[PDB]
Amino acid sequence: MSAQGDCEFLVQRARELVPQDLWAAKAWLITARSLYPADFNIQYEMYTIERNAERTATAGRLLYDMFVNFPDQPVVWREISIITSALRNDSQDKQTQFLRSLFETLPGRVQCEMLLKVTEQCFNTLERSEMLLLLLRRFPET
Amino acid sequence: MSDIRHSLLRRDALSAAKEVLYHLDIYFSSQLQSAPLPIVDKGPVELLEEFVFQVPKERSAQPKRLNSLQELQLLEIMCNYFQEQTKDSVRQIIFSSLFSPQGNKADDSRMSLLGKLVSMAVAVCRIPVLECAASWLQRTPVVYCVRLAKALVDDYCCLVPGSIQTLKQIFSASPRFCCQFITSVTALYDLSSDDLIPPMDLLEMIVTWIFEDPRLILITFLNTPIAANLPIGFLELTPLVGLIRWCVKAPLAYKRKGVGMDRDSHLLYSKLHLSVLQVLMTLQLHLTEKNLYGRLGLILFDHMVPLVEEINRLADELNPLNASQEIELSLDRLAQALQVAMASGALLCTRDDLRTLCSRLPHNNLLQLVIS
Amino acid sequence: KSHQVLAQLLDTLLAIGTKLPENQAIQMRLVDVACKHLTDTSHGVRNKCLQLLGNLGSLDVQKIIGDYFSDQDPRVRTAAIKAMLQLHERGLKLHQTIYNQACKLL
Repeated sequence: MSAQGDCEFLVQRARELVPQDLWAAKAWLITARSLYPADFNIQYEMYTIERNAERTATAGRLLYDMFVNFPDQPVVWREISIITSALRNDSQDKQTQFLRSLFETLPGRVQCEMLLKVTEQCFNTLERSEMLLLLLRRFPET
Repeated sequence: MSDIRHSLLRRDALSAAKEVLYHLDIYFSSQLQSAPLPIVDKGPVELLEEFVFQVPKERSAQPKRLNSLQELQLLEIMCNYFQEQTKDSVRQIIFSSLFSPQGNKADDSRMSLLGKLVSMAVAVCRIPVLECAASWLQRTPVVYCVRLAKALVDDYCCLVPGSIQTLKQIFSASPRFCCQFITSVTALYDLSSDDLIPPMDLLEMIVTWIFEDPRLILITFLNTPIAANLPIGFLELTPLVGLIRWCVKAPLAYKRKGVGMDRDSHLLYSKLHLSVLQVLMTLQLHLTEKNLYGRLGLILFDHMVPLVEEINRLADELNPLNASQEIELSLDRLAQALQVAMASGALLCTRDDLRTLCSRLPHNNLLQLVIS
Repeated sequence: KSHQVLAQLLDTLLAIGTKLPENQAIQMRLVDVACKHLTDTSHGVRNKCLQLLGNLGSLDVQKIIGDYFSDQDPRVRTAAIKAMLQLHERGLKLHQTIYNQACKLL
């Protein structure tokens, strides 16, 4: 009803049985009111971080809301940027292609928007140059 | 009409059905535009009974030709005519007598013929008949429609091995029929017998419905407001809570009082319940900003109370040790469905309706937490 | 440049790879460079490259080895078949498509 702590406890319990009881995961991550946004940190992110088709849409729409509410998750953008340099080889091998697809599964515009935060704080010369090149490629007049 | 039925019954070798269809189309040409809903006209009911059920306006009358092969040929010709009639009037007159009462002496044979003809028409890709089948339960009795649809589904899948894929393809091509079959599936999923437990083909059909029939459910919800405890049949395709409660409690209720089929399929039943819950949550998310109205909130119409009562009846005898997990899962699934439905904004009460309904629900930690 | 030295160096690379089977990245580098020198005109170089592909390989490699069932030099063909056999012995599940290729070689 309105017991936000009970909602968080139910979300945690559903996360505990997430590998088996997937119905409670959907019912808890999509449970409005109470500690809904508080529970949308590992429940929704689990679908977002999944290797299935969920990452195509959930990560490009639900992770953006979390980033707006709290922009503290830059690991995905950094990992994608690192994998991008090494993704130009072993195309015939299935593992390299799978890793490259997992890195690039997120939308290009969403990935650039998320990595703009790292770009502003890119103290490293190589990181700053890579960020500037990515910004120029995405938008030549930026 | 007795005279028209007798006149059209002659020449059963692919000519009687054509004449009957022509006469019915001539009679109901205005009816095709006035109100082409799934209703049975008493004028062409006798013709349909005579040319298909081998029974004229009198129940004890002489059958048309020798029946059997001649009756089969007439049924095939009538199905071909109705599918190509391009009007819902003829198909509705032919098929609607199966479950919607007609108040006729020969209404039982006419109903059997209409059920066979509707099954053929669905298999003969007669889109108007399948589309009107959704409207059939909107104002006619729902129990009879559910029974007829369940019988047709069982004939397609259980009796005919491998034809279930054709039924799923038709349901994809006729989403109105697929949505109308959700209530029939829920009625046939009481877990009181082995057939009540869905098979692998039934699971595939359910997956197909979850993928496609949800759009039909949303379209129906947009067509008319979501009413709470509608007249005799709404056919809203929202029996998710009852189906989930039955499927989760299948290895418990079935074992309490066949039992082995539901007990060994605990993983399959859980997967089907999870898929149904996911489909219901997706539908609720789609029908969340849409004008789905309040008042009712969760789609129960007292079916949640019947499911809770059914679970509680078996929850005291042999459930606490053998299948306590199944009962807990059923209660949690019902509460989760209620909460997710309230998450769409339809249920404008965090604990008012919950205290009104969920207070009498059985004991479950997950369900109690979800409710409160 | 020379073919004998190239074949002997491929033998050395095979020895190093067999000395470090738990190392993965090393074996991917080794199979890549074996594929690179797999088109040499010397049958010995192709033999050693196929031996590398047989002893070392992800478990694509079957197609690469399968391509050399039609090699003009018979001993390169034997080396390719032995490489596929050694891949199978290492635990790889060969494809049914190898059956028709082997049937021609009988």
